[PDB]
Amino acid sequence: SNTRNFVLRDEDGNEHGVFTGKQPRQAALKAANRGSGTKANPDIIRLRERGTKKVHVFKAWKEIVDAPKNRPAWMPEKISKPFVKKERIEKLE
Repeated sequence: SNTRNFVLRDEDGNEHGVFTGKQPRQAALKAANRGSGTKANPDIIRLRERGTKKVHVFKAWKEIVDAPKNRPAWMPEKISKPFVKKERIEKLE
């Protein structure tokens, strides 16, 4: 199985995210849809975690963006959905 945990705080601060995502990019667009971006109170920042290799730089809101190299065979971010503005990401392999 493959699951990566990440930590961040929304409400216009960073981005709310404190849990594990099976896919870093594919779950990136899916995650904001529900909890990675409140939209009424979300933000853009490097969602990282120290100690281990965990760093995702993106922005998570609720609006129609473009699938930022999420490679999600289920659904990309090219659609009316949670906005996800990409930025360099680095995580534990």
